[PDB]
Amino acid sequence: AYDMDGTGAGSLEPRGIKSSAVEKDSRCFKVTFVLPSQSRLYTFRELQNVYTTKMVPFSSWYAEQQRIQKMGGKILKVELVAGGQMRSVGNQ
Amino acid sequence: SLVTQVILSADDELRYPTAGELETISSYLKTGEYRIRLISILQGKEQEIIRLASKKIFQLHPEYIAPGGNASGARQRALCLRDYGWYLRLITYAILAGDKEPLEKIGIIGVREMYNSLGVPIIGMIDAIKCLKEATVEVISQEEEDFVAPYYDYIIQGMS
Amino acid sequence: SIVTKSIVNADAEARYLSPGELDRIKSFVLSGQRRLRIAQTLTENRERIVKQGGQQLFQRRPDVVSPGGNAYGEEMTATCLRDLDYYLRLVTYGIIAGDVTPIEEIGLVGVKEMYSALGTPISGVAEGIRCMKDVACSLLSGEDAAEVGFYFDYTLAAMQ
Amino acid sequence: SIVTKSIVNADAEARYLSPGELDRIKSFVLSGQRRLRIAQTLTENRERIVKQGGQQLFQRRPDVVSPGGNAYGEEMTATCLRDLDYYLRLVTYGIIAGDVTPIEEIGLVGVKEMYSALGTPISGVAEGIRCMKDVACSLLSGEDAAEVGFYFDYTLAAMQ
Amino acid sequence: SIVTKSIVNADAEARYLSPGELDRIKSFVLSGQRRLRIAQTLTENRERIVKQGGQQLFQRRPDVVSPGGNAYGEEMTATCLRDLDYYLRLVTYGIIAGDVTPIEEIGLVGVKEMYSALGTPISGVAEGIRCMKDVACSLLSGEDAAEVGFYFDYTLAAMQ
Amino acid sequence: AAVGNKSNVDAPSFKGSNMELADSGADYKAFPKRRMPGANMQGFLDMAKGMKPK
Amino acid sequence: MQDIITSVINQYDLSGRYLDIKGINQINNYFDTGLKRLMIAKLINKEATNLIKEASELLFIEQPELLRPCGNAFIGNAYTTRRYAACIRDIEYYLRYSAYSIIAGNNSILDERVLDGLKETYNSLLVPIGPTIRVIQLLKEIIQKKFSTENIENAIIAEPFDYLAINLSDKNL
Amino acid sequence: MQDAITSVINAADVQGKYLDANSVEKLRGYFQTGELRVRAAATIAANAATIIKEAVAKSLLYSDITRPGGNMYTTRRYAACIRDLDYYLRYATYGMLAGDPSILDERVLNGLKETYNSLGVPIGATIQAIQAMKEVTGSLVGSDAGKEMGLYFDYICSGLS
Amino acid sequence: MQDAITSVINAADVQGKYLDANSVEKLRGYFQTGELRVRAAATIAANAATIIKEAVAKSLLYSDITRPGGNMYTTRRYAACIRDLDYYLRYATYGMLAGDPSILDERVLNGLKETYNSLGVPIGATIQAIQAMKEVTGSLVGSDAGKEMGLYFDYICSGLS
Amino acid sequence: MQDAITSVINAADVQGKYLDANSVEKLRGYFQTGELRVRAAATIAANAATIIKEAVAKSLLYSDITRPGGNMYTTRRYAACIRDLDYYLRYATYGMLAGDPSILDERVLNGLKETYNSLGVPIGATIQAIQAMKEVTGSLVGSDAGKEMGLYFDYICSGLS
Amino acid sequence: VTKASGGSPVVKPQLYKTASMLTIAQAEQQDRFLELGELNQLVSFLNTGNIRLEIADLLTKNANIIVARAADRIFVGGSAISYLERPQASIIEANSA
Amino acid sequence: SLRDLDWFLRYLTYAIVASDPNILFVNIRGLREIIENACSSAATIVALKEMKKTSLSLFPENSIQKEIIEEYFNVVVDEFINPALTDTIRKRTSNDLQ
Ligand SMILES: CCC1=C(C)/C(=C/C2=NC(=C\c3[nH]c(/C=C4\NC(=O)[C@H](C)[C@H]4CC)c(C)c3CCC(=O)O)/C(CCC(=O)O)=C2C)NC1=O
Ligand SMILES: CCC1=C(C)/C(=C/C2=NC(=C\c3[nH]c(/C=C4\NC(=O)[C@H](C)[C@H]4CC)c(C)c3CCC(=O)O)/C(CCC(=O)O)=C2C)NC1=O
Ligand SMILES: CCC1=C(C)/C(=C/C2=NC(=C\c3[nH]c(/C=C4\NC(=O)[C@H](C)[C@H]4CC)c(C)c3CCC(=O)O)/C(CCC(=O)O)=C2C)NC1=O
Ligand SMILES: CCC1=C(C)/C(=C/C2=NC(=C\c3[nH]c(/C=C4\NC(=O)[C@H](C)[C@H]4CC)c(C)c3CCC(=O)O)/C(CCC(=O)O)=C2C)NC1=O
Ligand SMILES: CCC1=C(C)/C(=C/C2=NC(=C\c3[nH]c(/C=C4\NC(=O)[C@H](C)[C@H]4CC)c(C)c3CCC(=O)O)/C(CCC(=O)O)=C2C)NC1=O
Ligand SMILES: CCC1=C(C)/C(=C/C2=NC(=C\c3[nH]c(/C=C4\NC(=O)[C@H](C)[C@H]4CC)c(C)c3CCC(=O)O)/C(CCC(=O)O)=C2C)NC1=O
Ligand SMILES: CCC1=C(C)/C(=C/C2=NC(=C\c3[nH]c(/C=C4\NC(=O)[C@H](C)[C@H]4CC)c(C)c3CCC(=O)O)/C(CCC(=O)O)=C2C)NC1=O
Ligand SMILES: CCC1=C(C)/C(=C/C2=NC(=C\c3[nH]c(/C=C4\NC(=O)[C@H](C)[C@H]4CC)c(C)c3CCC(=O)O)/C(CCC(=O)O)=C2C)NC1=O
Ligand SMILES: CCC1=C(C)/C(=C/C2=NC(=C\c3[nH]c(/C=C4\NC(=O)[C@H](C)[C@H]4CC)c(C)c3CCC(=O)O)/C(CCC(=O)O)=C2C)NC1=O
Repeated sequence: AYDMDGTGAGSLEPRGIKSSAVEKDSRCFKVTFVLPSQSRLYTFRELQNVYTTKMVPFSSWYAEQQRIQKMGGKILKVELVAGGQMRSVGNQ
Repeated sequence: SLVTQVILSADDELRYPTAGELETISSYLKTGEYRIRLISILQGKEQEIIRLASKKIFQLHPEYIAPGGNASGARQRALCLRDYGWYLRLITYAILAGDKEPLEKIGIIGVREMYNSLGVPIIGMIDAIKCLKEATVEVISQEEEDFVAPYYDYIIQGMS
Repeated sequence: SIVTKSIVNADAEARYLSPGELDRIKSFVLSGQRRLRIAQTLTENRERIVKQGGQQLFQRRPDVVSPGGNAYGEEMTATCLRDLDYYLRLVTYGIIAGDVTPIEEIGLVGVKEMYSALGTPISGVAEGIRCMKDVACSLLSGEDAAEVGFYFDYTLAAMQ
Repeated sequence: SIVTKSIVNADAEARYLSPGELDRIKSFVLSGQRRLRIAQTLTENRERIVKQGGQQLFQRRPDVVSPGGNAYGEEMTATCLRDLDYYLRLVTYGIIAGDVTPIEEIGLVGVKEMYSALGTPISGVAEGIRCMKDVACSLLSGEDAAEVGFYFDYTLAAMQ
Repeated sequence: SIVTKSIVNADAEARYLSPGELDRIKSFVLSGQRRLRIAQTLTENRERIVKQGGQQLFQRRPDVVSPGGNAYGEEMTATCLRDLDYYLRLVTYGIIAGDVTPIEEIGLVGVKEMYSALGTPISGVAEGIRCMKDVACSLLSGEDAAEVGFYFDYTLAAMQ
Repeated sequence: AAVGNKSNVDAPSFKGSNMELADSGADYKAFPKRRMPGANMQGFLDMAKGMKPK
Repeated sequence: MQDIITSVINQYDLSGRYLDIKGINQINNYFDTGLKRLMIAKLINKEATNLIKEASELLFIEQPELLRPCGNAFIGNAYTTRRYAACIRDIEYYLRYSAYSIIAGNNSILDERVLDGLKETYNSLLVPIGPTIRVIQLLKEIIQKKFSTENIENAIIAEPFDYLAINLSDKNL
Repeated sequence: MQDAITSVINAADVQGKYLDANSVEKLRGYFQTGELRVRAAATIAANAATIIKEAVAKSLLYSDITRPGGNMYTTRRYAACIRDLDYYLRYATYGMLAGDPSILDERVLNGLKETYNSLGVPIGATIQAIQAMKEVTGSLVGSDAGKEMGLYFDYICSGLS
Repeated sequence: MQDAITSVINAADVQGKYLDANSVEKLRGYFQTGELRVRAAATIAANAATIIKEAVAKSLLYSDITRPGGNMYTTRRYAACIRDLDYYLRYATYGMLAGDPSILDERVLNGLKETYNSLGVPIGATIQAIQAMKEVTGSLVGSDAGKEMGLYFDYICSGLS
Repeated sequence: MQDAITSVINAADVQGKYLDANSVEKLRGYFQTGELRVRAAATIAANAATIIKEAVAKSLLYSDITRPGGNMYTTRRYAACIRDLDYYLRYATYGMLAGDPSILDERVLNGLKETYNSLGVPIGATIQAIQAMKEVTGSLVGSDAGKEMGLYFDYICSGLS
Repeated sequence: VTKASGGSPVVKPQLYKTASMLTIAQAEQQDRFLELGELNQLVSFLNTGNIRLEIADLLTKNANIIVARAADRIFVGGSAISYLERPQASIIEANSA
Repeated sequence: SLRDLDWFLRYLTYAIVASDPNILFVNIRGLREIIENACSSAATIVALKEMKKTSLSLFPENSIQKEIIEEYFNVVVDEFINPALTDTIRKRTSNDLQ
């Protein structure tokens, strides 16, 4: 279901990205960032634009924001376009 | 450096450094000054060594020095010693931060396409570093040159 | 049915069924007595629901039965009513399953590929199902006509 | 056109254009003199190609113009011929572009959604384009009629 | 070898190895010094043992090398001696293994199917191995010639 | 021409040679008819010259 | 993978017992040759690009067929330079994973990362298994040329290369 | 994935020899039919939907695979057919241009009869659909071009059998 | 295990109908080629050993599967090949007479590619041996008879792939 | 992504009218230069690496961006340049064939100057590299062809500015 | 020894492209019949055809003359063209140019 | 050396018979580097520019065939004197990969 079942350290599925997203979450951000690949010079793949602006969901913004810095990216701006704040029920 | 590899390698698993890794930082920091004492030995012999590198890279490869080769001319040979100076300067960085990243984030990653767009034969540069390692053995005693030996042949492995 | 996709919904989410899902499987099975009565009305009224269904279909779309229409002649007109007997049958399945899941994977998924590949005007067969809907809802009370008509218009929606 | 999608083909593949791609851009531009003559024939024959196009369309599909047909009445039938003037225009674009790329993203992509949403029988408009094709190929030689007719039947294929 | 089939013998019988089996594994390994000397003689005498082996083979069987023979011409005669180099090699294996088990599953099992399917006279290749045997036993003393010749004649027996 | 003239006896076919022209050698199998040595085998061909003449 | 140590510890865990002295004697034999296992590895990094070059010429000097057309058997030997480029690349791997496996003192890294599917992969591309194994031991003799006056480094160098040889064989006996 | 030129170059290369008179003799034979294959592939591209509509209506339209219980009953299952028949008419067009059926078994035939047995698709009705589809394809492209396009249809039918 | 007549009778029987004009139309087509298949199967029986000797010498005789380490090195392993190639040339003869490749997958193809992977037999060299064996078979029986016998060889090569 | 013919068809279509004399007048002007553009794109494909090697050595080879501290010091950073300059010489070749610079801003210009500011890439040295690359391109393709290929280089330099 | 096996399917690695070849594959990968532009692609290289083929035979026929005239330039020591060995596979033949 | 002066005549006469010069490009890119130690490279560029000078003896120039085969010779000889491509590397993300 959601990503906070009871998993933490020392648990059977591997220790990973745990987001505070509810059941079928409907909140999503509008993020903007550059993310240079830092791996094209030994792979020699084709090049793709690294400056992107896209709507990521609340269910997986934290994983994406945690990963964009993994590969040296810089986050220029993020906002919560869709969803409420301090909302107990209704994020579903 | 080596601590940076442990912080990074422990960070993609979302955990603190384990028992073995903290050895790898602790043992690295206890051998600290000996890298510091060693790099000052090499910095005082940079004019020592690159003069000896130009000895054998060109008696081995007179193709490059001759008229028509890339290194023909004064100003082409002028930077020729500069590339030795930057490489030797990079190795002092690698000898200090006890790993290969300063030899890899600089110098190694994409070096062939740099030289291939310059006309420098990439095989000749491999012998240049091999020449440079051959030159460092004379101004260095047997104790500490095998400390610096594995940092040289990584460059040769990186260039092939 | 409502039972099978309320399961496969909670199946994918790695969880059991909520009260919202189990108070409706409960609410559906107590509804099961009333569903079989509704499907029992359409079961042995297919003679009138189909034949009067194709009644208004030809009066509203004489092109499809006129010479050049897809259902022209004694042959195609028989198959012209055969499909209405199919879709009237699937509505009896959807009423008993409490969902258009039987109607979904039979007669709806990829229906435009079939009828486009048969030369049949897909809008024409949509007009046929609407004519059957007025005959079907005329056979039942208001509480039932909000269901039996309810499954036809879903078939109307997916058929265009 | 053949020039733009031979580029975007080789664009996606991270490569330049092969001889197979550049001997056809070459072969297409030498064909360009003959293409403008063919499109020039259909350009100022739209009065006959459209009006005789709707000639056979109503004789073959009197339902669409009869009372109840979609194109019923003096001031529609006018729009009934307007669409044929559209599709006859796009064929002139495809002949000069050497491809149905102009016809693809104009009048073909999502055409079934429009005509289904307008109540028009999409099979009927397909019959109209076929009637225009016999008038168009009757205006040109055999070497040209294998082209001008060639773009109509593609429009016939995508329009059903 | 004698070690592997003295095991698989006692393996099948659900028992360990008797003194009759273990006083011969013992007797074989003390024989191992003398076996390597014998195989060492045939190892770098293959130039003479093979070339003189095919010497007497053609003098005794000129049909196989004459026009129409299987080993006719520069090509087949080279392969004509290649097989003798094979079988001379397997005899060196049998001498060191102390058994024809290496010669059994290589060059002996199903050998008649190969040579019959190659058109080669199997009796002719048997004559070749006999000619190699006289050359081999002429290179060793009497105590050794009772062994090196001993493995050839087993190959002679199975090859007919 | 057949030249079927007379006295077509059967026994005693003799010897000599002629090697008549091929055909149909105008077809097109993709593989040759195979040989043997090369690489791995120049040693023994040169060396079967030794006994070739015997 | 598993080194000599972890392979030893799994040996005693399966039986669920602590490490006795026979277990520790196996670990001590690694710790003695462990310092000798490195300059074997350090010599390989200094001699890596060379040792592949002597292996190739020593290979094709005996297998000239590998540099020739394949015959109609569409077989992958070093026919073309595209074939030759990738075919030298395999000698990279056999020297590499046999270099780690010298340091681990155990062939656990070999079979799971080299042997598993090796006959699978070569049977697909029709690659020589015979010459492929012979080049593996041309490297072994070439590496043992350097450490030759004594003979306890020789058994260390032989163990990885000998393991690939026995395992890539279709078993004749 | 080899055409006639690729197969000719492969066999001439696999023996390490140049392109002799026999190898170029077949290549000239392929270039002679190069004009026929494009026009054959031209009309087949135009009448792709019409050919498949003609084959199914002529072979398996009204048989009881079409009725309930038959292998083609539901609309998803019927729609899979014309999707499925499109590949046979499409890949056969590729073989007709390349002049070599290597693309068929590379991308169509392998795991095909083993897949229909899994789904329970009737191989008997499938081949007759392709046979009927081969019959209409000879209508459009002509006789000899139909002989060429027809030569790859039964190749599919043979291996799919 | 069905021939052309068995397959025609099965399809005509499986619908419960008699042998109409279309079923007998194919049967007449099979009886026309009945004279060709026997003479094709006649010469193949005569030159069975000669055909297999020609194929192996033309495809995989001197390749390094033949040398040590290759898949065909030992005499037991070499002898298994010509035993193995005999079935392909033999069962293909049965398919050529029966006019239906049902016997091949019934008795040859099933568990075959799954068996060679177990033994480690190279499927690549196997198909080229059968392709070369198909090439010599077209030499003996002629062109059209080679087209018939060749039609079942690649059926083996397709499924064995 | 429109060529000269696509742009002419779009403007003539966007008013719903046929291709009059003015629309075909430009199309004839494009077909006249069709022979020049292919030969221009021919030699540029041949001397792609040579042109980029000439531009960097003539514009920014020895400047202190090349020396420690500048934004092209490290080998990854130097290698990114010739990778980066390859697109400018490549996409300019596409604009020279298509006769319309729509592909440049579609696939190169948008988010480009906004990207170099993020990385801190000097736009000043970039344009002079393209200007020097434009200068050598006029050497190969000639004067008027250099005028054509040069017309899209400064289009990149203008928008990238 | 490996105690499992994934199987070895027959795979033909790529060797080169041809103009008759890749355009058949490009529309193949997009799941479409080739269009009239690409049908115009496959045709006039076939229309190159015999021009390409005759270039082979005229080049193939005097192959020794092409190779020998290079031998006169950059090989001292008389002819030095004896080491040619045209059949490079050791086959008897099927046919020879 | 005669075997390779052979082969340069070969894939050219496979590139003419094929569509493109691509088969030459794959087998001539890193070729000069591999044989660079047992070969003076300039003793190849002389030999490769002798084949075009010899092969241009065959055709009436400024006819169509003269421009076809000439363009295929300079694809192999000029690209012969050209640095070899760098090896592509596939570094893995986590431990168990290789
Ligand atoms: C590694 C650097 C880093 C940080 C720090 C980070 C923070 C971060 N904190 C979050 C939420 C949150 N953070 C808090 C925290 C707090 N509430 C309080 O009253 C306190 C003041 C505070 C605890 C100290 C809460 C309650 C949420 C949930 C908000 C919501 O559901 O709307 C979220 C939304 C997604 C998720 O949690 O799955 C992110 C991405 N991400 C990163 O990559
Ligand atoms: C920190 C890592 C690093 C390196 C190594 C580097 C190299 C580098 N070498 C260059 C040129 C050159 N390099 C050489 C080199 C040589 N000729 C020989 O015979 C020798 C074997 C070799 C020198 C030891 C020559 C001849 C040129 C000039 C080529 C030309 O412009 O014509 C250039 C162009 C500008 C310049 O000289 O500064 C760069 C950037 N940049 C870097 O950031
Ligand atoms: C259960 C879901 C389902 C449907 C709907 C279905 C339809 C279906 N409709 C068919 C034919 C047909 N359907 C029509 C239908 C029409 N003509 C008109 O004018 C009207 C607009 C329309 C009917 C209201 C005609 C004329 C044919 C015969 C077409 C021909 O013979 O070419 C056929 C081919 C013959 C057959 O096997 O029956 C199928 C399979 N199959 C299914 O499994
Ligand atoms: C360039 C591609 C293209 C097409 C094809 C197109 C069609 C199109 N057809 C229309 C109407 C119409 N089209 C028809 C057509 C027909 N009636 C028949 O019986 C025949 C079967 C058929 C013509 C042969 C009729 C009757 C209307 C008016 C419908 C109404 O008033 O409700 C309209 C709405 C009125 C208008 O804005 O013109 C559009 C936009 N637009 C486009 O951009
Ligand atoms: C280790 C056990 C072993 C043996 C023995 C063996 C034999 C063997 N002999 C062969 C050929 C051959 N063998 C001969 C042999 C002979 N001609 C004569 O006149 C003589 C009687 C006789 C030799 C003394 C000839 C002529 C051929 C070539 C036949 C042909 O080209 O058709 C071949 C096919 C070509 C090759 O791959 O070498 C094999 C595999 N393989 C093995 O693994
Ligand atoms: C880590 C262990 C490991 C190995 C060894 C390995 C091998 C391997 N060798 C390959 C190809 C190849 N390997 C060769 C090798 C040879 N040709 C000969 O004639 C010689 C016998 C031999 C050189 C010794 C050739 C020619 C190919 C290409 C086959 C072709 O495309 O024709 C390929 C396919 C290309 C690719 O790498 O994607 C793989 C995966 N992969 C692995 O993961
Ligand atoms: C390009 C080579 C290729 C082929 C040929 C191919 C076939 C293929 N046919 C399928 C299904 C199917 N195929 C049919 C076909 C038929 N029913 C009949 O009665 C007829 C005899 C026949 C039409 C001629 C049907 C009905 C299904 C759906 C089966 C199901 O839902 O269980 C499926 C299952 C998945 C799907 O359709 O999305 C595949 C993968 N895949 C390939 O990659
Ligand atoms: C097709 C249109 C297009 C362009 C042009 C493009 C550019 C682009 N240039 C980049 C980097 C770069 N670009 C340069 C370029 C230069 N340094 C200088 O001094 C010069 C002025 C200049 C060479 C002319 C350098 C050094 C980097 C690496 C920056 C870094 O590592 O921080 C990057 C970061 C990622 C990567 O290279 O893998 C992108 C995405 N992307 C595109 O999609
Ligand atoms: C069809 C395109 C093509 C070519 C040409 C090619 C060549 C090629 N030449 C090679 C070696 C060689 N090539 C040559 C000689 C020369 N080469 C020349 O182009 C000159 C004419 C001559 C020097 C003047 C020599 C001496 C060797 C042996 C080098 C060594 O021992 O490593 C090798 C390594 C295997 C071998 O020993 O033959 C290849 C793969 N491969 C190809 O796919």
